[PDB]
Amino acid sequence: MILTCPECASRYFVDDSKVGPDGRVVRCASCGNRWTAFKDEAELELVPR
Ligand SMILES: [Zn+2]
Repeated sequence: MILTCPECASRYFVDDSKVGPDGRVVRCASCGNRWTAFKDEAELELVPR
Protein backbone atom coordinates (compact mmCIF):
# COMPACT_ATOMS: atom_id res chain seq x y z
CA MET A 1 0.00 0.00 0.00
CA ILE A 2 1.03 3.66 -0.34
CA LEU A 3 0.32 6.87 1.60
CA THR A 4 0.73 10.60 0.85
CA CYS A 5 2.40 13.03 3.27
CA PRO A 6 0.34 16.11 4.27
CA GLU A 7 3.64 18.06 4.25
CA CYS A 8 5.92 16.44 1.65
CA ALA A 9 2.92 16.12 -0.72
CA SER A 10 4.64 12.94 -1.94
CA ARG A 11 3.87 9.20 -1.85
CA TYR A 12 5.57 6.59 0.36
CA PHE A 13 5.09 2.80 0.44
CA VAL A 14 4.62 0.21 3.21
CA ASP A 15 3.52 -3.42 3.56
CA ASP A 16 -0.23 -4.16 3.72
CA SER A 17 0.31 -5.60 7.21
CA LYS A 18 1.17 -2.12 8.55
CA VAL A 19 -2.50 -1.04 8.35
CA GLY A 20 -5.89 -2.66 9.06
CA PRO A 21 -9.61 -1.88 8.66
CA ASP A 22 -9.53 -0.30 12.15
CA GLY A 23 -6.78 2.00 10.79
CA ARG A 24 -3.23 2.50 12.12
CA VAL A 25 -0.93 5.49 12.67
CA VAL A 26 2.10 6.06 10.39
CA ARG A 27 5.21 8.27 10.23
CA CYS A 28 6.86 10.15 7.35
CA ALA A 29 10.38 9.15 6.32
CA SER A 30 10.93 12.67 4.92
CA CYS A 31 9.68 15.01 7.69
CA GLY A 32 8.68 12.76 10.63
CA ASN A 33 5.03 13.91 10.41
CA ARG A 34 2.41 11.46 11.74
CA TRP A 35 -1.24 10.73 10.89
CA THR A 36 -3.76 7.87 10.94
CA ALA A 37 -3.92 5.63 7.85
CA PHE A 38 -6.57 3.19 6.63
CA LYS A 39 -6.89 0.13 4.39
CA ASP A 40 -8.78 0.02 1.07
CA GLU A 41 -6.97 -2.79 -0.80
CA ALA A 42 -9.38 -5.32 0.72
CA GLU A 43 -12.01 -3.20 2.50
CA LEU A 44 -14.61 -4.24 -0.11
CA GLU A 45 -17.12 -7.02 0.63
CA LEU A 46 -16.92 -10.51 -0.95
CA VAL A 47 -13.20 -9.83 -1.55
CA PRO A 48 -11.38 -12.95 -2.91
CA ARG A 49 -8.47 -12.30 -0.49
ZN1 LIG B 1 6.56 14.30 5.13
